[PDB]
Amino acid sequence: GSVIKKRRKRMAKKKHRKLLKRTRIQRRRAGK
Amino acid sequence: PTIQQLVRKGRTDKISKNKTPALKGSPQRRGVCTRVYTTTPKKPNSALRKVARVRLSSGIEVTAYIPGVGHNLQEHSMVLVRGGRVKDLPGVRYKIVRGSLDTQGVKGRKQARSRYGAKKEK
Amino acid sequence: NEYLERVVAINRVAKVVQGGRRFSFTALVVVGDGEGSVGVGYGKAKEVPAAIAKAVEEAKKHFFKVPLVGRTITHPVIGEKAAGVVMLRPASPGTGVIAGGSARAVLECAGVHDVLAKSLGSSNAINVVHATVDALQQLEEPEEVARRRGKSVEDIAPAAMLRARKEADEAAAAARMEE
Amino acid sequence: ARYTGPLTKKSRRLGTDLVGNDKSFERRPYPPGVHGRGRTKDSEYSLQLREKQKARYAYGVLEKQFRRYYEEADRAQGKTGDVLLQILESRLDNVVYRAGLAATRRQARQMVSHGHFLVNGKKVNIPSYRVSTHDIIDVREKSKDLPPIVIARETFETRDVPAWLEVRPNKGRILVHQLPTRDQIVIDVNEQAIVELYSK
Amino acid sequence: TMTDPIADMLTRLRNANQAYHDQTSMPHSKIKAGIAGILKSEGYIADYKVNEPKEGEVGKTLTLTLKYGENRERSIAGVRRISKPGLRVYAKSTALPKVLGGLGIAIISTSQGLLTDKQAHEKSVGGEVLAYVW
RNA sequence: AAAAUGUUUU
RNA sequence: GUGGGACUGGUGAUUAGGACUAAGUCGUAACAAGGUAGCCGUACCGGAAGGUGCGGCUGGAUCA
RNA sequence: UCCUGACGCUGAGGAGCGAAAGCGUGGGGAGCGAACAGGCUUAGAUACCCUGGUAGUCCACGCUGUAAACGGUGGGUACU
RNA sequence: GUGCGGGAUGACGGCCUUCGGGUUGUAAACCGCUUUCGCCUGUGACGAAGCGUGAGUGACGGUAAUGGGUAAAGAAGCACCGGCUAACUACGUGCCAGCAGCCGCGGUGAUACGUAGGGUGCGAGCGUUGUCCGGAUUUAUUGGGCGUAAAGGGCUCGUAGGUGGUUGAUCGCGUCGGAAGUGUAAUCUUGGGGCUUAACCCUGAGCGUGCUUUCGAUACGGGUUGACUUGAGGAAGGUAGGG
RNA sequence: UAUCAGCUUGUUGGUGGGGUAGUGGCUUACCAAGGCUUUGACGGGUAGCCGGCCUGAGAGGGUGACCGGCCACAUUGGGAC
Ligand SMILES: [Mg+2]
Ligand SMILES: [Mg+2]
Ligand SMILES: [Mg+2]
Ligand SMILES: [Mg+2]
Ligand SMILES: [Mg+2]
Ligand SMILES: [Mg+2]
Ligand SMILES: [Mg+2]
Ligand SMILES: [Mg+2]
Ligand SMILES: [Mg+2]
Ligand SMILES: [Mg+2]
Ligand SMILES: [Mg+2]
Ligand SMILES: [Mg+2]
Ligand SMILES: [Mg+2]
Ligand SMILES: [Mg+2]
Ligand SMILES: [Mg+2]
Ligand SMILES: [Mg+2]
Ligand SMILES: [Mg+2]
Ligand SMILES: [Mg+2]
Ligand SMILES: [Mg+2]
Ligand SMILES: [Mg+2]
Ligand SMILES: [Mg+2]
Ligand SMILES: [Mg+2]
Ligand SMILES: [Mg+2]
Ligand SMILES: [Mg+2]
Ligand SMILES: [Mg+2]
Ligand SMILES: [Mg+2]
Ligand SMILES: [Mg+2]
Ligand SMILES: [Mg+2]
Ligand SMILES: [Mg+2]
Ligand SMILES: [Mg+2]
Ligand SMILES: [Mg+2]
Ligand SMILES: [Mg+2]
Ligand SMILES: [Mg+2]
Ligand SMILES: [Mg+2]
Ligand SMILES: [Mg+2]
Ligand SMILES: [Mg+2]
Repeated sequence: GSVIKKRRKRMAKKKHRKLLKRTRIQRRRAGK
Repeated sequence: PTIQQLVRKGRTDKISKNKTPALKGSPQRRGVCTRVYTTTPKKPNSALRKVARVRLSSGIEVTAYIPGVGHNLQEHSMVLVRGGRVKDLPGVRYKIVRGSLDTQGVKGRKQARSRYGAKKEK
Repeated sequence: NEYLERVVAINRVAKVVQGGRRFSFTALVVVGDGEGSVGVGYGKAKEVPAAIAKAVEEAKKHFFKVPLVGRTITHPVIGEKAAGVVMLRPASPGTGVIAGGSARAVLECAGVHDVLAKSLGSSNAINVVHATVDALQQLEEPEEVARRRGKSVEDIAPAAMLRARKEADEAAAAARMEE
Repeated sequence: ARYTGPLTKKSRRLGTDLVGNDKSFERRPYPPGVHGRGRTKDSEYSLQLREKQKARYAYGVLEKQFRRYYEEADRAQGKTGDVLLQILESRLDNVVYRAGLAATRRQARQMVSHGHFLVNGKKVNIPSYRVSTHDIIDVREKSKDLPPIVIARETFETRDVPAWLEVRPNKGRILVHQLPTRDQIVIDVNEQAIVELYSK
Repeated sequence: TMTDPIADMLTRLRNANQAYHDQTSMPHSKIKAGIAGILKSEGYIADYKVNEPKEGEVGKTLTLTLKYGENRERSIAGVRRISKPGLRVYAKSTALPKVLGGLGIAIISTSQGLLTDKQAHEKSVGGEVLAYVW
């Protein structure tokens, strides 16, 4: 493994988790 | 996989991506030129590639390249659109058939005339 | 001339140095007699002719006999060196060498005139050549099969194959005398 | 549907004498055109294609019909190249040429298509008529005195008739003893190369 | 656990032949003894013998002694199992397999006992294609 | 002991 | 005809991230011990890369 | 030595177990220590380093069910 | 089918050039021939062993076929020429105009753009587009893999399922071998025959990869049934450990 | 196609009657509580099926024009004569 693959997946996951943290309230008001 | 695994769940092929959905199973489709303009190609190339947003008769609107040195078609010009990709142009998957409907053959062609709709000259 | 050869592939390899890159040329040659002895040579040089000559002279000392049952392979084989798998099957006379470029060159130098060869696995010319080579080396001539099994050719091997071998030997006689 | 252009150009390109001798083929070692004297690479396709084109322009057969001949030979039992050459030789114009009633295969095609010949009693004007064994080709009685016919009657003694034909020159009658074998067709192409070509 | 004792016999023979062992041994079964017998009759092994148990005192032991020619040359070019327990292979009298272009022998269990392809074809009888020893 | 960066030629 | 559901297409102010393009701005997080070894799960924090805690990994190493 | 006499193997779905962090109720809280506050360094330092320091780390009962949960190598068997 | 043979003086003209020439090119000119198709004109069917009491009766149809006449004439285009891929140069253009299926080409010496000469592949076609299969073993039954390339479930228990050590007997479901029936014709493979050849057409056979019925075989798989202990589990004794 | 897991109440079976060329929940009355389904019922999507056709070394993959066989339909829905 070149660790680059893990870094790419790491950034994608971290960005999605940040999106979930910033949109936590709206999802529980109407949605998942 | 084991033979029992293949029996329980067999092989499945790939999806076989389609390339020209707007044609909808037709070799070429008629359309109207909703916009005629020029686009800068992607790098490493550089030019002013002539393209047109066309409303094809399938109801789909796509960008079509206009091949050959010379161009007459303009707004609301009826064209025939065939398949064909322009590699250094993202989002262009169709070309305009020269010499058919409103678009006309390239003026000074003497070689590969049929591909540009140029009638033979005496 | 005396020994028939094909240049399978040439490649421009380079070595990076402080000043820049030191390019070099590699040559695959297949040299055979056309009657059963064949070999392959790899050549390194700064120039194409030098690499080719080095490969040819290196191949001369790697000639191995191939058993031909009358201008065709004795029996089907599957060879593989590294990742280059090559399948060979005998074919009826007049079929020709239905083979890919490198394997076809190897077979044509070996003298096989009716063969069906397929290239499975990697398509690298060197590895495909080695796979064709050991596929041919896996060939097992009917007399030595009989010696292996402690029996006779008439007891082990197909009558059609033996017969075709006799008629091939007879055309051989023909050519010889005619000369 | 027939090559009418120069044949020496094709012979020079293919590197071999397609027909005749003692001619403009003194410029043989190089193909026609401005770029003729340059050194050539000659791939395997190049080689194969050259053999196929040599056969085609020798026998005056275009690509579709030559391909049809190829599948017929491939289906037939025996050596595919042998059967293909046998078919091409069994063509009627080639039969007239080999019997020697024509100076060249083009002249044979001319007379055959013009109908100066009878096949075992029936008039045939098809150059591709495949002559069968024990057949009797006859010159049309009206056209027994053609100028090309009398030239052939003057010259046939020098010409060599293959073993599978018997010719009554002055009578204009070509008896087909048997359908020819590879040893009887003159070796001037690589039918094996053609067979390999039609497999890629 | 053991699933295909015939495949175990074949792999024991292959491994011993590859390692140049003179003899190989295994628990005995009737079909194993038959295959060993036809291997000997076809000349792929020097001999075979069924031994009454005297070490484990439990069951018969089938022992194959192999043959290597001049300059230590393998008499077996390979052996392969065809009719696997997971997927069984049956061949008709017309569709009998050919091994190594006919040089090798397919071992076929027919209704008339174990018979090499050549034999079966002569008797026009098919069966279960056990092995492809060549 | 901390001590950043290096557009678009043809 | 009346009524209440099921499924589904288009569209939607506004909003979210993705891809590509200036040869834009802001830092330098990773690749060498990348200058605080990196990464995995999780947690919180921060313009942004990221920072830190807890446990784990070597796809790190020092010194043997 | 004894007993049973193929009772074996694997196992979709399913079920259980499953580091640490996290969550709920209650307890506990020395040390450590996200967050946080301050001091330094710096062009800036929402960091490294320093002084403090809350959850947590601990206990009871649940929940969560994820890890580079790695030998990055599924289980069983025979042979070399 | 658009011609065939001969024809060097290797003519002019294009194009290229090292200004020597080379090339188009036996190509042309020129000479001698032939008349398929087309055009003109004559003869002129089979299909009807039909039908009709007879007389009479062919839509196709003056059709096919065929005699005569004309003139070498009325009859060649399309794509491509950087590599894969058969076939190269000059001029124009100057990351512009444009090309491209991929690699890529064009920034002043472009065999890749445009034109021209030359060439190559095909030819009454030649290209482009669309779609399918192939190449692709790139879903691998034939015929692939999972330490690091994409791929071992976090681990175990266990249900259905898949799978089964040695051996006696028996059944004959799988399996194997005959027989009968069926698998229309056409297609397809192949042997003969007819259209001037071919395509096409007729005819004999094969194929129709199965199924049903029936008669056999019992090596293997399985069912039924009985043994054996070596796999597996248990008893008794011994025993290690941050389970 | 499981990002459709439950479906069915003349439904499953029984007895008597009716009906029909004819067997039959085809229909009817009464009795019983069945029937189908993770080996995928029910639902969604698409589609006339085949002899064949194309491709392929084969195994397969794609397809269902002409021709030939079966089915379905004839402005849409229903109905009988
Ligand atoms: Mg491999
Ligand atoms: Mg909107
Ligand atoms: Mg950094
Ligand atoms: Mg760092
Ligand atoms: Mg912080
Ligand atoms: Mg007992
Ligand atoms: Mg679970
Ligand atoms: Mg915890
Ligand atoms: Mg707590
Ligand atoms: Mg608390
Ligand atoms: Mg601190
Ligand atoms: Mg662990
Ligand atoms: Mg994993
Ligand atoms: Mg497991
Ligand atoms: Mg294992
Ligand atoms: Mg070339
Ligand atoms: Mg230029
Ligand atoms: Mg495939
Ligand atoms: Mg494809
Ligand atoms: Mg693979
Ligand atoms: Mg594995
Ligand atoms: Mg991986
Ligand atoms: Mg694991
Ligand atoms: Mg899980
Ligand atoms: Mg079980
Ligand atoms: Mg068993
Ligand atoms: Mg028994
Ligand atoms: Mg027929
Ligand atoms: Mg005939
Ligand atoms: Mg039939
Ligand atoms: Mg049993
Ligand atoms: Mg105990
Ligand atoms: Mg009733
Ligand atoms: Mg429909
Ligand atoms: Mg279908
Ligand atoms: Mg029909």
